[PDB]
Amino acid sequence: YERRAMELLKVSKDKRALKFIKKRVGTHIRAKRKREELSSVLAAMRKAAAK
Amino acid sequence: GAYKYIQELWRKKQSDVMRFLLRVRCWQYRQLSALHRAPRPTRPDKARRLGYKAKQGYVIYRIRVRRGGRKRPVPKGATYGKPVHHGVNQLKFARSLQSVAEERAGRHCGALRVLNSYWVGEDSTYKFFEVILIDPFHKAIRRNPDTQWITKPVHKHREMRGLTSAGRKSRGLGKGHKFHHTIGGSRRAAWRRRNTLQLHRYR
Amino acid sequence: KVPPAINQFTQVLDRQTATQLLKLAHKYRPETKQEKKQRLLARAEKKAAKRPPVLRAGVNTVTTLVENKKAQLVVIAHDVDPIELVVFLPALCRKMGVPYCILKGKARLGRLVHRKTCTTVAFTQVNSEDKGALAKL
Amino acid sequence: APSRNGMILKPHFHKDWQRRVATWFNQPARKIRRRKARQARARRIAPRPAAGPIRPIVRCPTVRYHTKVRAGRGFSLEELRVAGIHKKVARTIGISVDPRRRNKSTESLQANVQRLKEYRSKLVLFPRKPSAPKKGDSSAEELKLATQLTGPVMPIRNVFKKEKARVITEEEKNFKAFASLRMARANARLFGIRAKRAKEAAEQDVEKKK
RNA sequence: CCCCCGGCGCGCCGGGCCCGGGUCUUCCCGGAGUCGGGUUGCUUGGGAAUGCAGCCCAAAGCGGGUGGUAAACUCCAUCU
RNA sequence: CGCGACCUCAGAUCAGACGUGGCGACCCGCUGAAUUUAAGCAUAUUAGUCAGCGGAGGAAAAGAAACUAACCAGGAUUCCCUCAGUAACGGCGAGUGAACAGGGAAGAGCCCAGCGCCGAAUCCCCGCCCCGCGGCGGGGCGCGGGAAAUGUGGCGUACGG
Repeated sequence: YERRAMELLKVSKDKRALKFIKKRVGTHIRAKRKREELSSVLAAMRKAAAK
Repeated sequence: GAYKYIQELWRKKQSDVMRFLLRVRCWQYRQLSALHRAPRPTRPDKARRLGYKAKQGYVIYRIRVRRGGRKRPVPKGATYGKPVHHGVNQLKFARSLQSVAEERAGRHCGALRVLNSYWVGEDSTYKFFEVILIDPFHKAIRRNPDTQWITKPVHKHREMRGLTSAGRKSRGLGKGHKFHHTIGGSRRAAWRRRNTLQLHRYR
Repeated sequence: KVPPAINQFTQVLDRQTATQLLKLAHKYRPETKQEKKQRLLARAEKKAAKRPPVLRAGVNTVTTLVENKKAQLVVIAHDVDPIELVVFLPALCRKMGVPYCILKGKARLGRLVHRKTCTTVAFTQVNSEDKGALAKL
Repeated sequence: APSRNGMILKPHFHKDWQRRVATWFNQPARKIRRRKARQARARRIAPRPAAGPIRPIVRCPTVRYHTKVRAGRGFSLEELRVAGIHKKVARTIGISVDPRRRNKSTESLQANVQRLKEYRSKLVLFPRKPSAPKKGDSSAEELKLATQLTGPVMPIRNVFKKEKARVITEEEKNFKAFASLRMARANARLFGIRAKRAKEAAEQDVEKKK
């Protein structure tokens, strides 16, 4: 479900991605907490792709 | 050591390394018998956290427990009563399947004494656990002062009174406002003390 | 499709270099119950009138000193029943820059010590003559 | 069917209460056994007090009793850490400890360490071995003055301060106590909406200029 | 008056026994198909679900649980 | 193909141990009704109650907070008094129905895994010595056998270490 979520991150459908994880992991605070972590590793993938 | 490295791995059940290795043992146990002995713990980090000490006298049994819920044993429904008690199909059991797993091993292996069990694999039709038994009459267990509490006769058949971690979960006892209906010793004890009349001497 | 973090355990070291490394490891074997007994009678007799570098068996000994970067070579067994006990360690020494080799069979690896099985053996330090013997390995 | 007038009774006697009637004929017999065991516990640790270890001064919650003082369960560590006595030593000489307690105030903390200093003054310590007086022991002449203390040792008393007669000031005559209450009852209740209405003033100011 | 029985210390020996507190510097520290969410059934005084379980989803770490009206944000308190 | 480990898994009238079963007044885990009441009755009540099932002990269970509170805060459990027939539940009908605070009786706290540190520094059994031996125990001697590195013993548990 996380690899399905990063596709929503690269198309940046964040309002739908949060709803996607909330129906997966549970309450809003957990779905919030995981969400910024997953764009932080995409940016950690985006920092290596350039150089 | 390396146990903490194993600890955070087993919390990654959805990962491909675990999704593979879980389905191997789940396939492997499903070809075995319903009740048999394993030589060594397949899940060692969860063993020692529950009290498993690798020495002579610690024997573990890996069993399979049928998935699902419980249905009421009555012919064609046969609940000659009110519409409240006609419910026969969607009923659920009180004790957890992990506590039923410690029963079937403890009852059959009545020579040993149950300590703890843990999850090792799941299927749509079965539910596998590895219970950690203990031998009450080996001197390696008898002579260590930390584990001679097992041999006392009140620790016979902890799986029949529910004194295990799986056993303490299903009784619903604990501290707080949420467990008011079991203040005292038991859910039977709370109800008993709440429904007697204290006929004093001078009233 | 075996996942590659455990597929890496059929990708094992060859025949002839396993001979030399165990020959290199047939020189740092641990003190037995006798070689401890013949150690303690030697230190107790000097009571009336420093240790050489030895190996480390078991993952609980190894994974500590790799984090302290004290190891110079790691020997691995490939056929543990809970493969999860080893799976992290090749991907760990890569991040720790510690050279690791995998060996087929834990029993022949279990006879470096006088026990049945050994999952992991470490080379933390060596003798003075045994320096070019590992630097080529 | 009720009579002309009465009350409405809901007597919870619809179960089978007859089977679960616990009568109290043990009470004169229970007090016999209890005091006998209370005397056996007395003579078993005879020089130590029958009341057991000391209980600290404790305030009680739930504002109906928040002006009262109880007997505590045990002295907190921050009550004993500044006392100069380690927690695994105070159990040997009759000081009850429980580590879960806090001291958010200071006046209770200082009053209890006052109670331990005077308890340490009263404490007649035997030697470990009869032939040698150790450094922290009591002297020999105090051993004859060592007997059993009945009753709770250093009993907690909810005493109060006397207030001398004083002349009333002029501000106190102009002091409107009840009018201060309803003004303060407004201030505590309408604190949120006054915090909110203070925020939109700024945005309706900045768009006027910008 | 006579046995039995333990208790209590007192002396002999085989013994294992080197352990504490305070200042400062610097490292370490926690339990997972479980918490939790969904839904169904039972139970509870527990009432937009107290407790128990079955099934699906499935954790996090200045996090988590609780703070008796659902939810969002904001502070706290409070345990682990 | 011979051999040697190991890994699994059998089989013994193998060496030595251990479990069944009875009582069940009191205790613990499940299961679990209906007569009864509501002037009928189906929710409810009866009631987590009898009948059934398991396993105990001379006590059991529970128990050292993922606690109560909202204070100037208390501080494991169990038991009595009070809270109180109260908050609350309920064809809001019938009925049902706790907890905190306070006063008592009692009073008691601690071990692991993990974390690392100790050269596995630990343990069973057989051979032997002494000493007691109707609780087969201690001490020492055995390149005696074995367990254990897929982790024993020591240090150490949230009050910090």
